[PDB]
Amino acid sequence: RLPLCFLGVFVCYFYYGILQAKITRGKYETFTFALTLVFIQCVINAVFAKILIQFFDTARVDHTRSWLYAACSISYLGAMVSSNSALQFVNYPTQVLGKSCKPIPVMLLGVTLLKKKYPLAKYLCVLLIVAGVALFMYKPVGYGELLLLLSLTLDGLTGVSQDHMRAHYQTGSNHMMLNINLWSTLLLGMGILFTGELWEFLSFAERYPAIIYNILLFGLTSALGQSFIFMTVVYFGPLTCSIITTTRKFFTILASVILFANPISPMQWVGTVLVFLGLGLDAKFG
Amino acid sequence: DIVMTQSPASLTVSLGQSVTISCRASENVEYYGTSLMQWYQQKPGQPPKFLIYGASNIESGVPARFSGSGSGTDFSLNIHPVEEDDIAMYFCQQSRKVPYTFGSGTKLEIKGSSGEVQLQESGPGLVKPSQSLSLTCSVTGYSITSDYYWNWIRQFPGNKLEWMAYIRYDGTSDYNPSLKNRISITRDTSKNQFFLKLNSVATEDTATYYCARAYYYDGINFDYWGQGTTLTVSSENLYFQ
Ligand SMILES: Nc1ncnc2c1ncn2[C@@H]1O[C@H](COP(=O)(O)OP(=O)(O)O)[C@@H](O)[C@H]1O
Repeated sequence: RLPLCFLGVFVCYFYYGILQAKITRGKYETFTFALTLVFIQCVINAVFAKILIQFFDTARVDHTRSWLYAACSISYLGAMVSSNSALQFVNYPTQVLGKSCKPIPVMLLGVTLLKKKYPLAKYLCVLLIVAGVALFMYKPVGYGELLLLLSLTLDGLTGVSQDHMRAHYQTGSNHMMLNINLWSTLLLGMGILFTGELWEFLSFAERYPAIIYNILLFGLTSALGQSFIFMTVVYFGPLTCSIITTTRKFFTILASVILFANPISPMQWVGTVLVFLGLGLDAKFG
Repeated sequence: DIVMTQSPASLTVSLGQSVTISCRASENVEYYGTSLMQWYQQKPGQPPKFLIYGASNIESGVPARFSGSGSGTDFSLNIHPVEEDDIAMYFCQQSRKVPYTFGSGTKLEIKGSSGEVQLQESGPGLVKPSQSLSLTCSVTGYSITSDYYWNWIRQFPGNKLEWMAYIRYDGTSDYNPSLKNRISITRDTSKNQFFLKLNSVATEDTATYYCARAYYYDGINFDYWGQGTTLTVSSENLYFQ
Protein backbone atom coordinates (compact mmCIF):
# COMPACT_ATOMS: atom_id res chain seq x y z
CA ARG A 1 0.00 0.00 0.00
CA LEU A 2 2.72 2.46 0.99
CA PRO A 3 4.47 2.52 -2.42
CA LEU A 4 1.13 2.99 -4.18
CA CYS A 5 0.15 5.87 -1.90
CA PHE A 6 3.58 7.47 -2.32
CA LEU A 7 3.46 7.27 -6.11
CA GLY A 8 -0.12 8.49 -6.39
CA VAL A 9 0.29 11.40 -3.99
CA PHE A 10 3.62 12.40 -5.54
CA VAL A 11 2.37 12.55 -9.13
CA CYS A 12 -1.02 14.05 -8.28
CA TYR A 13 0.43 16.79 -6.09
CA PHE A 14 3.16 17.52 -8.64
CA TYR A 15 0.45 18.18 -11.21
CA TYR A 16 -1.49 20.11 -8.54
CA GLY A 17 1.48 22.40 -7.99
CA ILE A 18 1.95 22.86 -11.73
CA LEU A 19 -1.70 23.86 -12.15
CA GLN A 20 -1.63 26.15 -9.11
CA ALA A 21 1.43 27.96 -10.46
CA LYS A 22 -0.14 28.25 -13.91
CA ILE A 23 -3.35 29.74 -12.50
CA THR A 24 -1.68 32.11 -10.03
CA ARG A 25 1.05 33.41 -12.36
CA GLY A 26 -1.13 33.80 -15.45
CA LYS A 27 -1.24 37.62 -15.31
CA TYR A 28 -4.43 37.86 -17.35
CA GLU A 29 -4.62 42.32 -13.94
CA THR A 30 -3.33 40.07 -11.16
CA PHE A 31 -4.92 37.14 -9.34
CA THR A 32 -5.34 38.14 -5.68
CA PHE A 33 -8.15 35.71 -4.78
CA ALA A 34 -6.35 32.89 -2.98
CA LEU A 35 -9.15 32.46 -0.43
CA THR A 36 -11.82 31.79 -3.06
CA LEU A 37 -9.42 29.39 -4.78
CA VAL A 38 -9.15 27.39 -1.55
CA PHE A 39 -12.93 27.59 -1.20
CA ILE A 40 -13.44 26.17 -4.69
CA GLN A 41 -10.89 23.44 -3.99
CA CYS A 42 -12.71 22.49 -0.78
CA VAL A 43 -16.10 22.44 -2.53
CA ILE A 44 -14.80 20.19 -5.31
CA ASN A 45 -13.12 17.87 -2.80
CA ALA A 46 -16.35 17.62 -0.79
CA VAL A 47 -18.34 16.76 -3.92
CA PHE A 48 -15.79 14.11 -4.88
CA ALA A 49 -15.89 12.62 -1.38
CA LYS A 50 -19.68 12.49 -1.48
CA ILE A 51 -19.54 10.70 -4.83
CA LEU A 52 -17.03 8.20 -3.44
CA ILE A 53 -19.19 7.55 -0.37
CA GLN A 54 -22.32 7.06 -2.46
CA PHE A 55 -20.58 4.70 -4.90
CA PHE A 56 -18.31 2.69 -2.58
CA ASP A 57 -19.13 3.05 1.13
CA THR A 58 -22.93 3.11 1.30
CA ALA A 59 -23.07 0.34 3.91
CA ARG A 60 -20.93 2.09 6.53
CA VAL A 61 -22.52 4.44 9.06
CA ASP A 62 -20.49 7.35 10.39
CA HIS A 63 -20.02 7.45 14.16
CA THR A 64 -17.87 10.57 14.56
CA ARG A 65 -19.21 13.59 16.41
CA SER A 66 -19.74 16.73 14.34
CA TRP A 67 -17.77 18.98 16.69
CA LEU A 68 -14.65 16.88 16.05
CA TYR A 69 -14.93 17.55 12.31
CA ALA A 70 -15.52 21.24 13.01
CA ALA A 71 -12.40 21.39 15.20
CA CYS A 72 -10.28 19.62 12.59
CA SER A 73 -11.52 21.96 9.85
CA ILE A 74 -10.86 25.11 11.87
CA SER A 75 -7.38 23.88 12.79
CA TYR A 76 -6.56 23.13 9.14
CA LEU A 77 -7.86 26.53 7.99
CA GLY A 78 -5.89 28.28 10.72
CA ALA A 79 -2.73 26.49 9.64
CA MET A 80 -3.30 27.45 6.00
CA VAL A 81 -4.01 31.11 6.77
CA SER A 82 -1.06 31.40 9.16
CA SER A 83 1.27 29.90 6.55
CA ASN A 84 -0.01 32.27 3.87
CA SER A 85 0.36 35.29 6.17
CA ALA A 86 3.91 34.23 7.02
CA LEU A 87 4.68 33.90 3.31
CA GLN A 88 3.36 37.42 2.83
CA PHE A 89 5.56 38.62 5.71
CA VAL A 90 8.61 36.41 5.02
CA ASN A 91 10.48 35.24 1.94
CA TYR A 92 9.08 32.21 0.13
CA PRO A 93 11.90 29.67 0.72
CA THR A 94 11.84 30.12 4.50
CA GLN A 95 8.10 29.40 4.60
CA VAL A 96 8.66 26.27 2.51
CA LEU A 97 11.38 24.91 4.79
CA GLY A 98 9.29 25.75 7.85
CA LYS A 99 6.31 23.87 6.44
CA SER A 100 8.68 20.97 5.75
CA CYS A 101 9.15 20.62 9.54
CA LYS A 102 5.67 19.15 10.14
CA PRO A 103 6.56 15.73 11.63
CA ILE A 104 8.31 17.22 14.68
CA PRO A 105 5.29 19.28 15.80
CA VAL A 106 2.91 16.45 14.90
CA MET A 107 4.81 13.96 17.06
CA LEU A 108 5.28 16.42 19.93
CA LEU A 109 1.60 17.38 20.02
CA GLY A 110 0.55 13.74 19.83
CA VAL A 111 2.81 12.79 22.73
CA THR A 112 1.72 15.77 24.83
CA LEU A 113 -2.03 15.39 24.27
CA LEU A 114 -2.88 11.77 23.43
CA LYS A 115 -0.06 10.43 25.65
CA LYS A 116 1.25 8.25 22.83
CA LYS A 117 4.67 6.67 23.33
CA TYR A 118 7.12 6.03 20.49
CA PRO A 119 10.39 4.06 20.52
CA LEU A 120 13.52 6.19 20.49
CA ALA A 121 14.34 4.66 17.10
CA LYS A 122 11.31 6.45 15.65
CA TYR A 123 12.34 9.66 17.41
CA LEU A 124 15.82 9.56 15.90
CA CYS A 125 14.51 8.57 12.46
CA VAL A 126 12.02 11.45 12.38
CA LEU A 127 14.56 13.96 13.66
CA LEU A 128 17.13 12.81 11.10
CA ILE A 129 14.61 12.93 8.24
CA VAL A 130 13.50 16.45 9.18
CA ALA A 131 17.07 17.68 9.59
CA GLY A 132 18.13 16.18 6.27
CA VAL A 133 15.18 17.66 4.40
CA ALA A 134 15.79 21.09 5.92
CA LEU A 135 19.51 20.91 5.12
CA PHE A 136 18.95 19.82 1.52
CA MET A 137 16.60 22.75 1.01
CA TYR A 138 18.48 26.04 0.79
CA LYS A 139 19.78 27.09 4.21
CA PRO A 140 21.30 30.53 4.88
CA VAL A 141 14.28 39.17 12.90
CA GLY A 142 11.12 37.67 14.40
CA TYR A 143 7.41 38.37 14.01
CA GLY A 144 7.56 36.36 10.79
CA GLU A 145 8.93 33.12 12.19
CA LEU A 146 6.27 33.24 14.91
CA LEU A 147 3.57 32.82 12.26
CA LEU A 148 5.36 29.77 10.84
CA LEU A 149 5.62 28.34 14.36
CA LEU A 150 1.88 28.90 14.84
CA SER A 151 1.15 27.20 11.52
CA LEU A 152 3.26 24.21 12.58
CA THR A 153 1.43 24.07 15.91
CA LEU A 154 -1.96 24.16 14.19
CA ASP A 155 -0.88 21.39 11.81
CA GLY A 156 0.15 19.31 14.82
CA LEU A 157 -3.21 20.00 16.44
CA THR A 158 -4.97 18.86 13.26
CA GLY A 159 -2.91 15.67 13.31
CA VAL A 160 -3.82 15.08 16.96
CA SER A 161 -7.51 15.59 16.22
CA GLN A 162 -7.41 13.19 13.27
CA ASP A 163 -5.56 10.57 15.32
CA HIS A 164 -8.10 10.81 18.14
CA MET A 165 -10.99 10.63 15.67
CA ARG A 166 -9.69 7.53 13.91
CA ALA A 167 -8.70 5.85 17.18
CA HIS A 168 -11.93 6.36 19.13
CA TYR A 169 -14.50 6.42 16.31
CA GLN A 170 -13.02 4.34 13.45
CA THR A 171 -13.81 7.17 11.07
CA GLY A 172 -13.68 6.17 7.43
CA SER A 173 -11.37 8.07 5.11
CA ASN A 174 -14.17 9.20 2.81
CA HIS A 175 -16.41 10.35 5.67
CA MET A 176 -13.55 12.26 7.31
CA MET A 177 -12.64 13.95 4.03
CA LEU A 178 -16.24 14.88 3.25
CA ASN A 179 -16.98 16.32 6.68
CA ILE A 180 -13.72 18.26 7.00
CA ASN A 181 -14.20 19.66 3.50
CA LEU A 182 -17.81 20.65 4.22
CA TRP A 183 -16.86 22.53 7.39
CA SER A 184 -13.92 24.18 5.62
CA THR A 185 -16.22 25.21 2.77
CA LEU A 186 -18.70 26.75 5.20
CA LEU A 187 -16.05 28.74 7.06
CA LEU A 188 -14.25 29.86 3.90
CA GLY A 189 -17.52 30.89 2.26
CA MET A 190 -18.49 32.97 5.27
CA GLY A 191 -15.07 34.63 5.27
CA ILE A 192 -15.20 35.27 1.52
CA LEU A 193 -18.68 36.78 1.76
CA PHE A 194 -17.64 39.05 4.63
CA THR A 195 -14.41 40.20 2.97
CA GLY A 196 -16.26 40.63 -0.34
CA GLU A 197 -13.67 38.83 -2.48
CA LEU A 198 -16.51 36.77 -3.98
CA TRP A 199 -17.72 39.60 -6.21
CA GLU A 200 -14.24 40.72 -7.29
CA PHE A 201 -13.33 37.14 -8.19
CA LEU A 202 -16.61 36.66 -10.06
CA SER A 203 -15.99 39.80 -12.12
CA PHE A 204 -12.41 38.69 -12.78
CA ALA A 205 -13.60 35.27 -13.95
CA GLU A 206 -16.26 36.81 -16.19
CA ARG A 207 -13.63 39.06 -17.77
CA TYR A 208 -11.42 36.01 -18.46
CA PRO A 209 -13.74 32.99 -18.63
CA ALA A 210 -10.90 30.71 -19.79
CA ILE A 211 -9.56 30.60 -16.22
CA ILE A 212 -12.62 28.52 -15.29
CA TYR A 213 -11.32 25.56 -17.30
CA ASN A 214 -7.95 25.49 -15.56
CA ILE A 215 -9.57 26.05 -12.17
CA LEU A 216 -11.86 23.06 -12.65
CA LEU A 217 -8.98 20.87 -13.80
CA PHE A 218 -6.86 22.18 -10.94
CA GLY A 219 -9.60 21.42 -8.45
CA LEU A 220 -10.02 17.89 -9.73
CA THR A 221 -6.35 17.14 -9.11
CA SER A 222 -6.61 18.28 -5.51
CA ALA A 223 -9.55 15.94 -4.95
CA LEU A 224 -7.55 12.88 -5.96
CA GLY A 225 -4.63 13.85 -3.76
CA GLN A 226 -6.81 14.45 -0.72
CA SER A 227 -8.27 10.97 -1.12
CA PHE A 228 -4.87 9.31 -0.97
CA ILE A 229 -3.76 11.65 1.79
CA PHE A 230 -6.78 10.85 3.93
CA MET A 231 -6.27 7.16 3.25
CA THR A 232 -2.70 7.52 4.49
CA VAL A 233 -4.10 9.41 7.49
CA VAL A 234 -6.41 6.54 8.45
CA TYR A 235 -4.42 3.43 7.55
CA PHE A 236 -1.12 4.65 9.04
CA GLY A 237 -1.90 7.74 11.13
CA PRO A 238 -1.13 11.45 10.85
CA LEU A 239 2.59 11.09 11.59
CA THR A 240 3.10 8.80 8.60
CA CYS A 241 1.14 11.22 6.41
CA SER A 242 3.33 14.12 7.55
CA ILE A 243 6.51 12.15 6.88
CA ILE A 244 5.17 11.16 3.46
CA THR A 245 4.39 14.79 2.61
CA THR A 246 7.83 16.01 3.70
CA THR A 247 9.59 13.23 1.79
CA ARG A 248 7.47 13.94 -1.30
CA LYS A 249 8.49 17.60 -1.20
CA PHE A 250 12.14 16.60 -0.81
CA PHE A 251 11.97 14.15 -3.72
CA THR A 252 10.26 16.74 -5.92
CA ILE A 253 12.97 19.29 -5.14
CA LEU A 254 15.72 16.72 -5.78
CA ALA A 255 14.19 15.68 -9.12
CA SER A 256 13.75 19.30 -10.23
CA VAL A 257 17.33 20.21 -9.28
CA ILE A 258 18.84 17.19 -11.02
CA LEU A 259 16.74 17.87 -14.13
CA PHE A 260 18.00 21.46 -14.13
CA ALA A 261 21.49 20.07 -13.39
CA ASN A 262 21.99 22.78 -10.78
CA PRO A 263 25.37 22.21 -9.06
CA ILE A 264 24.48 20.09 -6.03
CA SER A 265 26.27 21.62 -3.06
CA PRO A 266 27.96 19.20 -0.63
CA MET A 267 25.53 20.21 2.11
CA GLN A 268 22.73 19.02 -0.18
CA TRP A 269 24.56 15.71 -0.59
CA VAL A 270 24.66 15.32 3.19
CA GLY A 271 20.98 16.24 3.32
CA THR A 272 19.96 13.59 0.81
CA VAL A 273 22.12 10.89 2.40
CA LEU A 274 20.62 11.73 5.80
CA VAL A 275 17.09 11.58 4.39
CA PHE A 276 17.81 8.18 2.86
CA LEU A 277 19.36 6.91 6.10
CA GLY A 278 16.36 7.99 8.15
CA LEU A 279 13.84 6.60 5.67
CA GLY A 280 15.64 3.26 5.53
CA LEU A 281 15.87 2.98 9.30
CA ASP A 282 12.17 3.79 9.63
CA ALA A 283 11.21 1.26 6.94
CA LYS A 284 13.30 -1.52 8.48
CA PHE A 285 11.44 -0.94 11.77
CA GLY A 286 8.19 0.58 10.48
CA ASP B 1 -20.02 -12.74 10.85
CA ILE B 2 -17.57 -12.79 13.76
CA VAL B 3 -18.25 -15.62 16.21
CA MET B 4 -17.19 -15.12 19.84
CA THR B 5 -16.30 -18.22 21.87
CA GLN B 6 -15.91 -18.26 25.66
CA SER B 7 -13.81 -21.24 26.72
CA PRO B 8 -15.19 -21.81 30.26
CA ALA B 9 -18.93 -22.45 30.07
CA SER B 10 -19.25 -22.28 33.87
CA LEU B 11 -16.62 -21.49 36.50
CA THR B 12 -16.62 -22.63 40.13
CA VAL B 13 -14.56 -20.31 42.34
CA SER B 14 -14.18 -19.50 46.03
CA LEU B 15 -14.48 -16.08 47.62
CA GLY B 16 -11.30 -14.02 47.30
CA GLN B 17 -9.82 -16.03 44.43
CA SER B 18 -8.76 -14.50 41.12
CA VAL B 19 -10.94 -15.42 38.14
CA THR B 20 -10.02 -15.09 34.46
CA ILE B 21 -12.64 -15.45 31.72
CA SER B 22 -11.39 -15.92 28.15
CA CYS B 23 -13.06 -14.79 24.92
CA ARG B 24 -11.87 -15.45 21.37
CA ALA B 25 -13.07 -13.98 18.08
CA SER B 26 -13.08 -15.78 14.74
CA GLU B 27 -11.39 -12.74 13.16
CA ASN B 28 -9.13 -9.91 14.28
CA VAL B 29 -11.19 -7.26 16.08
CA GLU B 30 -8.56 -4.50 16.04
CA TYR B 31 -9.28 -1.34 14.03
CA TYR B 32 -6.20 0.91 13.79
CA GLY B 33 -4.52 -0.41 16.92
CA THR B 34 -7.61 -0.36 19.17
CA SER B 35 -9.46 -3.54 20.14
CA LEU B 36 -13.23 -3.15 19.74
CA MET B 37 -14.29 -5.36 22.65
CA GLN B 38 -16.86 -4.95 25.40
CA TRP B 39 -17.65 -6.92 28.55
CA TYR B 40 -21.08 -7.01 30.18
CA GLN B 41 -22.33 -8.63 33.39
CA GLN B 42 -25.88 -10.01 33.62
CA LYS B 43 -27.32 -11.16 36.93
CA PRO B 44 -30.20 -13.66 36.88
CA GLY B 45 -33.47 -12.16 35.71
CA GLN B 46 -31.84 -8.76 35.16
CA PRO B 47 -30.70 -6.81 32.10
CA PRO B 48 -26.97 -7.09 31.34
CA LYS B 49 -24.81 -4.48 33.05
CA PHE B 50 -22.13 -2.70 31.05
CA LEU B 51 -18.67 -3.26 32.55
CA ILE B 52 -15.79 -2.65 30.11
CA TYR B 53 -15.20 -1.10 26.69
CA GLY B 54 -12.11 -1.37 24.51
CA ALA B 55 -10.99 -4.56 26.29
CA SER B 56 -8.97 -2.41 28.71
CA ASN B 57 -11.09 0.58 29.85
CA ILE B 58 -13.20 0.14 32.98
CA GLU B 59 -16.56 1.89 32.78
CA SER B 60 -16.88 4.80 35.20
CA GLY B 61 -18.48 3.70 38.46
CA VAL B 62 -17.42 0.05 38.07
CA PRO B 63 -15.21 -1.27 40.90
CA ALA B 64 -11.47 -1.40 40.29
CA ARG B 65 -11.58 -5.17 40.86
CA PHE B 66 -12.50 -5.78 37.22
CA SER B 67 -9.83 -5.46 34.55
CA GLY B 68 -9.48 -6.30 30.87
CA SER B 69 -6.50 -7.56 28.90
CA GLY B 70 -5.56 -9.18 25.61
CA SER B 71 -5.51 -8.22 21.95
CA GLY B 72 -5.81 -9.64 18.46
CA THR B 73 -8.33 -12.48 18.68
CA ASP B 74 -7.82 -13.37 22.37
CA PHE B 75 -9.14 -11.33 25.29
CA SER B 76 -9.52 -11.93 29.02
CA LEU B 77 -11.48 -10.40 31.88
CA ASN B 78 -9.85 -10.63 35.32
CA ILE B 79 -11.38 -10.18 38.78
CA HIS B 80 -8.77 -10.74 41.48
CA PRO B 81 -10.76 -10.05 44.70
CA VAL B 82 -14.01 -11.77 43.75
CA GLU B 83 -16.84 -11.15 46.22
CA GLU B 84 -20.45 -12.28 46.43
CA ASP B 85 -21.49 -9.18 44.47
CA ASP B 86 -19.72 -10.26 41.27
CA ILE B 87 -21.56 -13.55 40.81
CA ALA B 88 -23.38 -13.49 37.48
CA MET B 89 -23.03 -14.36 33.79
CA TYR B 90 -20.37 -12.52 31.77
CA PHE B 91 -20.67 -11.73 28.06
CA CYS B 92 -18.01 -10.58 25.60
CA GLN B 93 -19.21 -8.46 22.67
CA GLN B 94 -17.42 -7.32 19.52
CA SER B 95 -18.20 -4.05 17.72
CA ARG B 96 -15.82 -4.65 14.81
CA LYS B 97 -18.57 -5.31 12.25
CA VAL B 98 -22.16 -4.16 11.84
CA PRO B 99 -23.70 -7.41 13.17
CA TYR B 100 -22.62 -6.90 16.77
CA THR B 101 -22.38 -10.29 18.47
CA PHE B 102 -22.22 -11.53 22.06
CA GLY B 103 -20.38 -14.53 23.43
CA SER B 104 -22.06 -17.71 24.57
CA GLY B 105 -21.78 -16.40 28.14
CA THR B 106 -19.69 -17.52 31.11
CA LYS B 107 -21.42 -18.32 34.40
CA LEU B 108 -19.69 -17.77 37.75
CA GLU B 109 -20.76 -19.61 40.89
CA ILE B 110 -19.55 -20.16 44.45
CA LYS B 111 -18.77 -23.54 45.96
CA GLY B 112 -21.07 -24.93 48.63
CA SER B 113 -24.24 -23.48 47.07
CA SER B 114 -35.51 12.22 36.45
CA GLY B 115 -31.79 12.00 37.17
CA GLU B 116 -31.24 9.22 34.63
CA VAL B 117 -32.87 7.55 31.61
CA GLN B 118 -35.77 5.15 32.16
CA LEU B 119 -36.94 2.71 29.48
CA GLN B 120 -40.11 0.61 29.52
CA GLU B 121 -40.96 -2.05 26.93
CA SER B 122 -44.48 -3.15 26.04
CA GLY B 123 -45.81 -5.82 23.72
CA PRO B 124 -48.09 -8.86 23.51
CA GLY B 125 -47.08 -11.75 25.74
CA LEU B 126 -48.41 -14.56 23.53
CA VAL B 127 -48.61 -14.54 19.73
CA LYS B 128 -49.55 -17.22 17.23
CA PRO B 129 -46.98 -18.00 14.52
CA SER B 130 -46.96 -15.91 11.32
CA GLN B 131 -48.67 -12.91 12.99
CA SER B 132 -47.03 -9.51 12.65
CA LEU B 133 -45.86 -8.21 16.03
CA SER B 134 -44.94 -4.75 17.31
CA LEU B 135 -43.08 -3.86 20.51
CA THR B 136 -42.87 -0.32 21.87
CA CYS B 137 -40.06 1.06 24.05
CA SER B 138 -41.04 4.27 25.84
CA VAL B 139 -38.32 6.55 27.23
CA THR B 140 -38.86 8.83 30.23
CA GLY B 141 -36.40 11.24 31.78
CA TYR B 142 -34.66 11.82 28.43
CA SER B 143 -35.36 12.81 24.83
CA ILE B 144 -34.63 10.35 22.02
CA THR B 145 -33.67 13.26 19.75
CA SER B 146 -30.39 13.80 21.63
CA ASP B 147 -27.06 12.15 20.93
CA TYR B 148 -27.66 8.48 21.79
CA TYR B 149 -28.23 5.28 19.83
CA TRP B 150 -31.39 3.37 20.76
CA ASN B 151 -31.04 -0.37 20.17
CA TRP B 152 -33.39 -3.34 20.19
CA ILE B 153 -31.74 -6.56 21.39
CA ARG B 154 -33.10 -9.99 22.24
CA GLN B 155 -32.01 -12.89 24.44
CA PHE B 156 -33.07 -16.43 23.59
CA PRO B 157 -33.49 -19.28 26.08
CA GLY B 158 -30.01 -20.29 27.16
CA ASN B 159 -28.88 -16.66 27.57
CA LYS B 160 -27.64 -16.28 23.97
CA LEU B 161 -27.88 -12.56 23.25
CA GLU B 162 -28.41 -11.20 19.75
CA TRP B 163 -28.47 -7.53 18.77
CA MET B 164 -31.52 -7.00 16.57
CA ALA B 165 -31.13 -3.41 15.34
CA TYR B 166 -30.78 0.22 16.37
CA ILE B 167 -31.87 3.73 15.42
CA ARG B 168 -29.77 6.85 15.91
CA TYR B 169 -31.22 10.15 17.08
CA ASP B 170 -30.57 11.53 13.58
CA GLY B 171 -32.95 8.85 12.28
CA THR B 172 -30.19 6.76 10.73
CA SER B 173 -30.96 3.11 11.44
CA ASP B 174 -28.96 -0.10 11.22
CA TYR B 175 -30.19 -3.69 11.21
CA ASN B 176 -28.71 -7.12 11.69
CA PRO B 177 -28.16 -8.24 8.07
CA SER B 178 -29.70 -11.62 8.90
CA LEU B 179 -32.95 -9.97 10.05
CA LYS B 180 -32.83 -6.83 7.87
CA ASN B 181 -35.55 -8.36 5.68
CA ARG B 182 -37.86 -9.36 8.55
CA ILE B 183 -37.81 -6.49 11.06
CA SER B 184 -38.28 -2.73 10.89
CA ILE B 185 -37.40 -0.10 13.50
CA THR B 186 -39.23 3.23 13.66
CA ARG B 187 -39.54 6.08 16.15
CA ASP B 188 -42.11 8.62 17.33
CA THR B 189 -40.59 11.69 18.96
CA SER B 190 -43.96 13.21 19.92
CA LYS B 191 -44.53 10.41 22.45
CA ASN B 192 -40.77 9.84 22.94
CA GLN B 193 -41.00 6.18 21.92
CA PHE B 194 -39.51 3.81 19.39
CA PHE B 195 -41.12 0.70 17.92
CA LEU B 196 -39.82 -2.58 16.54
CA LYS B 197 -42.04 -4.44 14.07
CA LEU B 198 -41.54 -8.11 13.20
CA ASN B 199 -43.18 -9.72 10.17
CA SER B 200 -44.37 -13.34 10.34
CA VAL B 201 -42.82 -14.29 13.67
CA ALA B 202 -41.99 -17.99 13.86
CA THR B 203 -41.62 -20.29 16.85
CA GLU B 204 -37.86 -19.59 16.84
CA ASP B 205 -38.54 -15.97 17.87
CA THR B 206 -39.48 -16.81 21.48
CA ALA B 207 -37.18 -14.62 23.56
CA THR B 208 -36.85 -11.69 25.96
CA TYR B 209 -36.59 -8.36 24.12
CA TYR B 210 -34.66 -5.44 25.63
CA CYS B 211 -34.51 -1.83 24.49
CA ALA B 212 -31.23 -0.17 25.43
CA ARG B 213 -29.45 3.16 25.04
CA ALA B 214 -25.88 3.04 23.76
CA TYR B 215 -23.15 5.55 22.98
CA TYR B 216 -20.36 4.86 20.49
CA TYR B 217 -16.85 5.20 21.89
CA ASP B 218 -14.22 2.58 21.05
CA GLY B 219 -17.22 0.53 19.97
CA ILE B 220 -20.91 0.52 20.79
CA ASN B 221 -21.63 0.24 24.53
CA PHE B 222 -25.12 -0.55 25.87
CA ASP B 223 -24.73 1.33 29.13
CA TYR B 224 -28.46 1.66 29.89
CA TRP B 225 -30.95 -1.18 29.43
CA GLY B 226 -34.67 -1.66 29.78
CA GLN B 227 -36.28 -4.26 32.01
CA GLY B 228 -36.97 -6.68 29.15
CA THR B 229 -40.31 -8.00 27.89
CA THR B 230 -41.01 -11.67 27.27
CA LEU B 231 -42.39 -12.90 23.96
CA THR B 232 -43.62 -16.47 23.50
CA VAL B 233 -44.67 -17.79 20.08
CA SER B 234 -46.71 -20.98 20.31
CA SER B 235 -49.28 -22.90 18.28
CA GLU B 236 -51.59 -23.24 21.31
CA ASN B 237 -53.17 -20.86 23.80
CA LEU B 238 -51.60 -20.98 27.26
CA TYR B 239 -54.45 -21.51 29.74
CA PHE B 240 -54.42 -22.81 33.32
CA GLN B 241 -50.64 -23.10 33.16
N1 LIG C 1 -2.28 15.34 8.30
C1 LIG C 1 -3.07 15.85 7.33
N2 LIG C 1 -4.40 15.97 7.49
C2 LIG C 1 -5.20 16.49 6.53
N3 LIG C 1 -4.73 16.92 5.35
C3 LIG C 1 -3.41 16.86 5.05
C4 LIG C 1 -2.48 16.31 6.05
N4 LIG C 1 -1.25 16.37 5.51
C5 LIG C 1 -1.37 16.90 4.27
N5 LIG C 1 -2.66 17.20 4.00
C6 LIG C 1 -3.15 17.80 2.73
O1 LIG C 1 -2.13 17.69 1.74
C7 LIG C 1 -1.81 18.97 1.19
C8 LIG C 1 -0.30 19.17 1.21
O2 LIG C 1 0.02 20.53 0.93
P1 LIG C 1 1.52 21.06 1.16
O3 LIG C 1 2.41 20.44 0.11
O4 LIG C 1 1.86 20.89 2.62
O5 LIG C 1 1.40 22.63 0.85
P2 LIG C 1 2.66 23.60 1.08
O6 LIG C 1 3.71 23.05 0.14
O7 LIG C 1 2.15 24.97 0.70
O8 LIG C 1 2.98 23.44 2.54
C9 LIG C 1 -2.52 20.03 2.02
O9 LIG C 1 -3.26 20.92 1.17
C10 LIG C 1 -3.45 19.27 2.95
O10 LIG C 1 -4.82 19.55 2.65
